[PDB]
Amino acid sequence: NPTIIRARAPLRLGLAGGGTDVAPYADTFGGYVLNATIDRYAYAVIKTLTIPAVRFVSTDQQVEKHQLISEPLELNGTLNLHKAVYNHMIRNYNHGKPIALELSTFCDAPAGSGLGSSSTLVVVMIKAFVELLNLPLDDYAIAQLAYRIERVDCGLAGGRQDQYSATFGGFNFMEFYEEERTIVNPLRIKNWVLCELEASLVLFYTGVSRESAKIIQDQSDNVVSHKTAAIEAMHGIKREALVMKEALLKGDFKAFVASMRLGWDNKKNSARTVSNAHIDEIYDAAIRAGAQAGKVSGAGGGGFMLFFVPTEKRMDLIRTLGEYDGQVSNCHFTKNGTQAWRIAN
Amino acid sequence: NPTIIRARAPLRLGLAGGGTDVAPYADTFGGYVLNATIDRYAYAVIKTLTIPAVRFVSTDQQVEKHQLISEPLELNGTLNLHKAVYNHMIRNYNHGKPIALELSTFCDAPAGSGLGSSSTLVVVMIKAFVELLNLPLDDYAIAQLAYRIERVDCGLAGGRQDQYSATFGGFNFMEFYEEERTIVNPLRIKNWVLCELEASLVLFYTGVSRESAKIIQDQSDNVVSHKTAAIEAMHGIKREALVMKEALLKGDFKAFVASMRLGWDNKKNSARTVSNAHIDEIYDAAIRAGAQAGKVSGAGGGGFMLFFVPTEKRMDLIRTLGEYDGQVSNCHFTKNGTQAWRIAN
Ligand SMILES: [Cl-]
Ligand SMILES: [Cl-]
Ligand SMILES: [Cl-]
Ligand SMILES: [Cl-]
Ligand SMILES: [Cl-]
Ligand SMILES: [Cl-]
Ligand SMILES: [Cl-]
Ligand SMILES: [Cl-]
Repeated sequence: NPTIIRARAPLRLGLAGGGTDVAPYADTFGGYVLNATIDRYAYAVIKTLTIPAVRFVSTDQQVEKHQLISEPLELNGTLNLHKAVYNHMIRNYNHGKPIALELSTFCDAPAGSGLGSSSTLVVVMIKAFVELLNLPLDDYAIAQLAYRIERVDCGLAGGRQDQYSATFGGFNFMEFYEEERTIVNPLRIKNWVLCELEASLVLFYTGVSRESAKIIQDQSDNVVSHKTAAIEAMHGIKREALVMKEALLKGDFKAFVASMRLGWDNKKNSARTVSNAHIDEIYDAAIRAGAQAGKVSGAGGGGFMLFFVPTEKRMDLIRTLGEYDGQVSNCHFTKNGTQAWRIAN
Repeated sequence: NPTIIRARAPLRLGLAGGGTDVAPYADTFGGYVLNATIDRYAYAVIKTLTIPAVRFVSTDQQVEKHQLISEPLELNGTLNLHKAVYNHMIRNYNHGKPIALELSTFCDAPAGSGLGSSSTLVVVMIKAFVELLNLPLDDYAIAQLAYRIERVDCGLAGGRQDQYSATFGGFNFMEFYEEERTIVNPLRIKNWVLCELEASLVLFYTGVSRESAKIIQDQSDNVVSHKTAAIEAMHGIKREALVMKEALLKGDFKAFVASMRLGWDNKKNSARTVSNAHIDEIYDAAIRAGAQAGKVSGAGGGGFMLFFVPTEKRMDLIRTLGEYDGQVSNCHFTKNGTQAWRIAN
């Protein structure tokens, strides 16, 4: 009789500092990110099989099937992440002996949403295997493994914050240094501050961003090619992540919104495609309706936007955003990181 | 210097039994409802004023302003609920002496959403006053007061479940008897059951329902006018709420979905406008895409629908619903009831 495992990991809002976690910047100056997990999840399922095969199923429903071999699976460009997590687990915890199983994923947000889904999906696949094989991997180790699987094994360029939000959960201030050294600072925010923040945030999905890889490439180039003004914009991204972190610990909403405004300007100045005229139209309209600050959640170029609005103008802002292309949502934070459960055996 | 209070209360999904809480049925046979609060809120704010006036502001931004009188405010049909909560509090806890304040509300869902917003708004106004005046009102007393304010003071006909979900929070099985006697049974659902349920639910907002008052009138008439077959449909609504409650406590998803299917048929049979061809088109399409069961969340006729779908068909269902008019969402439950916090003094 088969075993069925599921795992989930929360997606995240980037509140401040995104862009300082790109490789050249973090390694050279040190990065800061402030982020927080929300009520939307990536999921992985492992089902053991009775036939001698391995099957991989993805969120946009790609599907690969292989027979049982004592060789690592080739990373041929179809479902490389699923195959790489599988390869790592078989090599390191099953003495290279294949396991007949189906590894499937799905997600509450599509690719390009600005919610860290790509890396959250790797975390959740790892967490399902942690449950399957009863592995003693702690949170730092799961997040580091996810990072290595995606960026080294699979050679995919990107940031360093999403692995940690998906694993740890809650509100975190992260410090990124050279040689893969990351410090996660879980923030002990007062209950009234959390309720006030949720009461003042409105989320707006603008559509799929296709700029992430480009923006991250540009931000990396800023440092490597010594683009002075753009590097200074990134230094401002960093400074404001710390100001925003302190504002939250102090329950200082005036400083929070001032820091989001300055941070949004810096983020736009760091890479050309972070914003565009369409996003700027939405932003301007939100501000007109009474929003005090806002930003694009991930690298930029589309995906989710978030707005800070005083409660007396919240419904006005909600009404206005209805006039634009996209979907409005409230913002609800989650405190828990990745978790797994069993359905059969 | 002024005082600023905010309160919030979670909205709810009706999982089973809705319709058995209408007055004639509950009073005659006893009602059962299974419901659960979600990650969307109604809000109230009280701001004390320095001028001698009282102001009321609503979710669709109606606004009323009065000067200070030692007479109860008239319920003239504009913002009656705000005025009635204010009248009750001034009479019973301030010896009839007016208080200069502004009472405002807003909500994460509009009227007719099938999420219990109308009554949740009354609860949250009450909770803001509990915080303002430091009242020792327990949960049963807040829910009962909300019920009386809406149905007696304001003479608005309706159900009995929403006041209790908004106040208590979490997953509750409620028993409704004659003479306003209600038993709330908070359900201790296992963590894996809650995660599995969220992983298997998809929400779909179909638009504003304008049928609530009609459906509740029809269900009440069923009992009063001895409409035999329609009363039997309501008896089936009741039976399946208990089966569904037991299925959740036992972690029995097969029984859960069987009970939702039988309960949806009964609900449709109890009142003519519970469903229509448009809702039925959506339902049929969801089932085609792989959903195993579903229903309209509130009284019926529109608002939110919820679907139970096995995880391997979840993305398919999500894609399909995209083809219809409405907005797809995941389902995240909240465990907490109504809560308040302070911003000034
Ligand atoms: Cl970000
Ligand atoms: Cl950011
Ligand atoms: Cl994303
Ligand atoms: Cl992202
Ligand atoms: Cl209901
Ligand atoms: Cl129901
Ligand atoms: Cl509603
Ligand atoms: Cl409702």
